[PDB]
Amino acid sequence: MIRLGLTSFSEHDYLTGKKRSTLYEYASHLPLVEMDTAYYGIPPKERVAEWVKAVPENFRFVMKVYSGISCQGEWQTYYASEEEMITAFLESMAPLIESKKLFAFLVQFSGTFGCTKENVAYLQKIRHWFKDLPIAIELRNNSWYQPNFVKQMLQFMKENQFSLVIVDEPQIPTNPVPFYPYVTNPNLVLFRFHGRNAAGWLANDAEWRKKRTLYHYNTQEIADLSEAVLKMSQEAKEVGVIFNNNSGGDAAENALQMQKVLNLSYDDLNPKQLD
Amino acid sequence: HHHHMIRLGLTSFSEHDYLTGKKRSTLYEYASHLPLVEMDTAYYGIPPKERVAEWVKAVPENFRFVMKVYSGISCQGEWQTYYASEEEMITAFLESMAPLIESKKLFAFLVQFSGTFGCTKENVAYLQKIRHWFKDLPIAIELRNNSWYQPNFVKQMLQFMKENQFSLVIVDEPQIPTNPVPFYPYVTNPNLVLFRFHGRNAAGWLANDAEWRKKRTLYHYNTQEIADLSEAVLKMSQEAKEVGVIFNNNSGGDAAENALQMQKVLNLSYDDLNPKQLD
Ligand SMILES: [Cl-]
Ligand SMILES: [Cl-]
Repeated sequence: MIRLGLTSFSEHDYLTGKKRSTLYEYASHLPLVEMDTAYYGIPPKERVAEWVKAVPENFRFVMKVYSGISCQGEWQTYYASEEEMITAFLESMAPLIESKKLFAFLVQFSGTFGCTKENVAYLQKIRHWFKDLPIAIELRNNSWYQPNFVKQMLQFMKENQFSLVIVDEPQIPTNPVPFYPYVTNPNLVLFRFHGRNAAGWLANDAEWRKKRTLYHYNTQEIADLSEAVLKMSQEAKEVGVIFNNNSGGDAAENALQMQKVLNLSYDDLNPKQLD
Repeated sequence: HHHHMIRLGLTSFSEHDYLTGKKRSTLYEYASHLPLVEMDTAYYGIPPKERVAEWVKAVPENFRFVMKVYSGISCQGEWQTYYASEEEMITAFLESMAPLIESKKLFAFLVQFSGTFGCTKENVAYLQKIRHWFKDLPIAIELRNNSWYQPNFVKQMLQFMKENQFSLVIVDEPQIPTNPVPFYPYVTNPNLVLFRFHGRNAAGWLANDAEWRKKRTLYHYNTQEIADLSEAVLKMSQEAKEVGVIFNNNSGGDAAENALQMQKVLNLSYDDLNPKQLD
């Protein structure tokens, strides 16, 4: 099975018709979402249970971990230890964990997170922090993908059962990772498309925040990306896909375009109308 | 003849429905009530030169801005994210704030550091690096780690600020059992002072609590507390030319009232913008 999803469930009016949509409404169209809620602050267990209750049996969640864990944030800010930060996170996510609706905890690392002895150790630290949970590592630094590291890194990922996210980001003259279809964990793969707005990037441009995921994958690009998704589904059990190119609002459209190209069905929630 | 002057302000201008009446308030509407405001817009991302100019154009001649610097500069963020060098990140920031600087409506660039930013040789170096970056501009430094305020550092530190013309922010935060900074009313820069009242919600603090995000600035100063804070400001205004005060205790919406409550106590006036009955 191949699950196509989007980041955020409320901001996809193409998918649902309404400007702000509910998770229930969302899960009447796709069987997958990424949620970056916890990234900015670990939510209460009760609200995580609201999400679980709002979706089908077949539905899955890509849950982005707290920035304190992926190192953009600081554990010190609200927690007395790195250990207690994880404890807080896992206690918050228990409802999602126990429900079997977790696709994987996404651990997106900064662009500055490069291939060093420390960082490799930290990746092992994360393995230990998330006992036997599905962890998806998104590297955004081509240093890991250099000829002298690639093969040993991929091996590292396999050993630690890490599902290395397959990333399609704009190939800016910095350190963007390549679109490298490869299954590190056969039990689950994760694609993440951020658009290819290479043109539109300027050095020292603050608006790159908005432009970096402003893209409408054309009919050709979707065909090529689909072929990759399909090729990894041969080598993997679960295969997740998250379209993140939504600065223009194109995410939902491009995802359903791929659904057609991959020819996929649905057993989601259902519609109604009253209030 | 210029007299030393006091300004009471708040963080952001829109959500203060108390002193405006409207749920969302404009900067113009805000600037018909108080002479000062802090804006944290740049902290999350450096805005365009154009929008900064709009702010300047929407306020009186004697209105002042406390402009919180980009997170990449105070180190909560990474300069790498959008810039080719620490240097170009500063160029980008100062080109953006060009209108605000040239208007003479800038009170100070606020540089708030993390709680993890304690007293270190490397940290002191970065402060001097900041001094360089901001040439001859007003810089208010807010430290949030008591390591700087220990007996073996505090005095040496205060001199460091004086010598680098830094206006060390007088902080008033919840005195949690962690590394909170004490209320230390002291003028490091006689040309400008800056208070920042974050509240005193020590009770309500839980270790490993994520909701401390909202609880930490959730407080309503009582008349006794306002009087105590007022006396502090009155003391510093005698030693300083310009004194700023930013009420940041607005998780419950109380900042506005507490600020105006202090205004009555300090007994202050205004000749800023003017209200209107149209929209
Ligand atoms: Cl991103
Ligand atoms: Cl704060």
